Amino acid sequence: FVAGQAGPNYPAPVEAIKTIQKAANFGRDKALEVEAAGFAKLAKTSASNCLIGLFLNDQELKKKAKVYDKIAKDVKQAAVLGAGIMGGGIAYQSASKGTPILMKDINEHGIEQGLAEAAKLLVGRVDKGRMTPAKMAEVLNGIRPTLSYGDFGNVDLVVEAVVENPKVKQAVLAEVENHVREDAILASNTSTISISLLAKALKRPENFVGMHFFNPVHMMPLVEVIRGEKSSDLAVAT
Amino acid sequence: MIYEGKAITVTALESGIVELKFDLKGESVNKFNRLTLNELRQAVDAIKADASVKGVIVSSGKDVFIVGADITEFVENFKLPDAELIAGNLEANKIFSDFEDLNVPTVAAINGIALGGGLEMCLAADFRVMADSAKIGLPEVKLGIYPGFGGTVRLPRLIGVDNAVEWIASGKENRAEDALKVSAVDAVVTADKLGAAALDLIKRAISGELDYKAKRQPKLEKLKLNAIEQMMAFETAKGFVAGQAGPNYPAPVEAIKTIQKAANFGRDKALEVEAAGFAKLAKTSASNCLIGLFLNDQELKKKAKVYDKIAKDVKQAAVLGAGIMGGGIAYQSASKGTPILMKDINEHGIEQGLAEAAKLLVGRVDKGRMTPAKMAEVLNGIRPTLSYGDFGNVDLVVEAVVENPKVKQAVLAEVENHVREDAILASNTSTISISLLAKALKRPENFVGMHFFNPVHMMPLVEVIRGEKSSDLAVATTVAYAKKMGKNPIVVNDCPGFLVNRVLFPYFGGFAKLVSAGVDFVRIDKVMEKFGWPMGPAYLMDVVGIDTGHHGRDVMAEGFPDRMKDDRRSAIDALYEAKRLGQKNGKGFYAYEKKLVDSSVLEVLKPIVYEQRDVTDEDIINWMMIPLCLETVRCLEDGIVETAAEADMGLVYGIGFPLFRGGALRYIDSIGVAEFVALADQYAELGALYHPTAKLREMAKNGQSFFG
Ligand SMILES: NC(=O)c1ccc[n+]([C@@H]2O[C@H](COP(=O)([O-])OP(=O)(O)OC[C@H]3O[C@@H](n4cnc5c(N)ncnc54)[C@H](O)[C@@H]3O)[C@@H](O)[C@H]2O)c1
Ligand SMILES: NC(=O)c1ccc[n+]([C@@H]2O[C@H](COP(=O)([O-])OP(=O)(O)OC[C@H]3O[C@@H](n4cnc5c(N)ncnc54)[C@H](O)[C@@H]3O)[C@@H](O)[C@H]2O)c1
Repeated sequence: FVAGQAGPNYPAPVEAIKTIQKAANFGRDKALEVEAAGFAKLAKTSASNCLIGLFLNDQELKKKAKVYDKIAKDVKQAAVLGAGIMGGGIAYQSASKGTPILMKDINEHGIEQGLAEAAKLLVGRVDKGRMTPAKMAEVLNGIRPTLSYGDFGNVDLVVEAVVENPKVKQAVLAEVENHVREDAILASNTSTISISLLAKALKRPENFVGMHFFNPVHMMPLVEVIRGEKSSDLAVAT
Repeated sequence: MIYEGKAITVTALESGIVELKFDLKGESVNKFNRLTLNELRQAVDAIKADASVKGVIVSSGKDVFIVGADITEFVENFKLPDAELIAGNLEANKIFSDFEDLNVPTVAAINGIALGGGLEMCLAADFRVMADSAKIGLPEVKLGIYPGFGGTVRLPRLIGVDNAVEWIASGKENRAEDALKVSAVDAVVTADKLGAAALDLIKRAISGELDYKAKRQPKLEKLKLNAIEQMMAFETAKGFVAGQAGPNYPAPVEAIKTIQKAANFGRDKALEVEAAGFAKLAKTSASNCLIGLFLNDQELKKKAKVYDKIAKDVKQAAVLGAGIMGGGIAYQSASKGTPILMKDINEHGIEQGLAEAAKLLVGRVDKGRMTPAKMAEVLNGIRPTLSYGDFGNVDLVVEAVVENPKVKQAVLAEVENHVREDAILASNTSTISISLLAKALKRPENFVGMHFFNPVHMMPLVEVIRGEKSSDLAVATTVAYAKKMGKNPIVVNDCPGFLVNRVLFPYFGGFAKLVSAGVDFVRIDKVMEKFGWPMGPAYLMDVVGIDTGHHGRDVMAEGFPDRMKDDRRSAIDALYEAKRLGQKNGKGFYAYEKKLVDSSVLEVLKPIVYEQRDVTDEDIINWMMIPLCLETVRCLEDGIVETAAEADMGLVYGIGFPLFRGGALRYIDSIGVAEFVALADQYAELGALYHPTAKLREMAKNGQSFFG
């Protein structure tokens, strides 16, 4: 079972079994001798020190992370400019964790697709026994659809999910910076367009950075925080 | 061909099999009128002689299969003497019986809706094939009667006593899936394949594969149940229905008592029991009343087609409020498929709105009545907001702001600047004039009144108030948007109290007088709830709230001083001045800790008890009904409700008028327009609220009635 879901590359998983398999007829003493014997064998394997290195790198990361939290602001009101694929996903993740996120779009049909897939996910688990409907409601209440920037009055961070087009993105982001606060942080989700370029449109590029999510937004872990030449430390930290 | 009528065509087919199709040329649907019964009669006698016949397949040429006969013919038939009516069914059932005793395999191809006699027709056959997109049922009880064409005889023996009692006592339609489970149908197939389904089945019966003689036997003999089992099977059924229907509707229970008698008889004697009871129910002073509602319904539908010619669909609704009424209106709108906005000045407001709007959907999901996938859709339609930024494409707005003319004018006016010009505005006020709140807008033409009730998701009625500056399109749009939310809209001209409220208080006036007359209110509402009312006058004042019934009184006073003014102190005042405010406060006529009689009220109602006049029950009924009815009469003469049918249905949905009585106006007809006038003079010593009108007295002389 393990060999088919782990791979011949990870010795530890299988060695643990072989160990228990040998001491299957011994007492505690002889069992311990089999335990330590295998422990030494794994402590020298190449997969060991590497996995150990991963966690070794994890610590350094969390340490750097703590440096950000010293100036980072807690977005108590998020907002995304889009829906459907990426827009809806970003609106989902934000709500699923406890962050009222807005869903702005130029057409009603767009907001439809956004809420559509954002619903198939929650219900997709309730119809299996993994989430309480009471929770599905809370999540669906955090997401607030809109066709105007009238509710962006208190957004702490905006994520642009508009189509890949520098010309367009500049007109959009610029239009948003007029409604949002001045301390508010803007962000782009582009994957093939320069941030430093999309930043020359804003009148306050300091509060602009890059937040690159992946497809699907609710499955992929990584979220690159791109820093433009005009980006500030606070913008990135946030 | 073998036979050819104007509603039935019997065409021959392969292997001797012959098809009997129900196709009423000229009309849209099929139904057992006087003609069809005669043509089917000849059709059977034709197949009964044709020796080349090897099987019969009953089909339908129209969309639906076979629905109930014309409602108009029903009334005409339910006036004939009991002896003549029984003979009408005794000979009717004979027709279907002959098709049943036909020495040849018979199968029905239910392609579409098969209700009332339609299903009874199929029951006569041996086998039954149904299209998955069809529905079958016996909605006979929806009129105060039960299956008269052998329904109460063949169904119980085909699908079992219990299942039969349900299908009959409820009169609900049944989907394809459920129809097969109870064996009401023998097989379900796609629409296109329904044809061969019948043909293939016939051949498998003729050859002997499917013993049709044995499958037909069950409904030609006594029930299979034990005597002991029968005792329970019926008594429990009776006890169940009687506890969820009420002693006011005979049909539901009579059906059971019928099946209970024929529980040991064959088809013949069973039919004798069916017809016997059918005649008994056809004469009840409840049956024709329910039938009256069916008529009023048809009148509303025809008028409905009028508004549906100038009403723009509301693909984007929006309400200015939340919490109680605002949240409800936002719920109903979304629950039916209409993205509705929720505007509010403070965030806490939107909180309450979405709160209760959530406890409703989740309230059903946690019971197995709604899919979470649906709960999401509904919660996605509701779009909270604190600004008018999203009102750019709203087709209709409903104001749920607190009762305050000054405020409502500032709000509505502010909205008209953001919404389009063709957009329709509306008010949900219950104690404020629309014509007054309309003088603030620069386009009063697009302004009307949409009055919902509490709770918004429970109450059916939705009055469509029309201001002096209101347009026909504005009204029509509101009606359609109301009907689309699964409601029952009825246009009402702007006036203090409108329709429901204008009749509710004069009704409460009789209550106030009773209390002041030393009449125990606990007894009063016990006679009213027995009369048919869901909740008695007293217990009703608590549900609505004394503080509410008090303000509403003042509104009706300044509105109709000539007959609705009062200078004395009623029990309504004794409570408002005793911090007692109803169910919300936990203190009214009863104590609400769920409904107890507390003697701590006697010390408060003393200042109201004037005389100590004696009184029976029949009096209480008149001390209450006379005012309500007479007022309804005025709401028709003065020119408020366009018709009499709409007038009654307005109460049937709003105040919850006893269904087995038809309504306020029809109630007068039940007792007689002329006799009612005399009933008004006997208690005329109680004010103008008990004095008939010059028009009510006149029509009482000509013998005319409201629904003649
Ligand atoms: N292929 C992928 O799935 C993928 C992978 C990685 C990154 N991305 C990033 O995602 C973004 C594109 O998002 P998508 O995949 O949902 O595209 P999409 O075409 O699926 O959806 C575009 C949405 O943006 C809305 N929109 C467009 N212009 C708008 C404006 N001016 N204001 C408001 N709403 C507007 C549209 O109405 C629509 O709802 C890009 O930045 C792209 O680099 C996509
Ligand atoms: N007794 C009842 O329950 C009952 C029965 C019938 C009809 N009504 C009608 O219902 C209405 C009262 O509504 P309610 O029960 O929600 O009152 P409420 O006091 O419970 O709630 C008022 C809500 O309206 C919001 N509001 C106030 N002014 C606003 C504005 N300008 N724009 C947007 N939102 C605004 C408030 O923030 C609040 O959320 C009245 O018209 C009343 O006649 C009530």
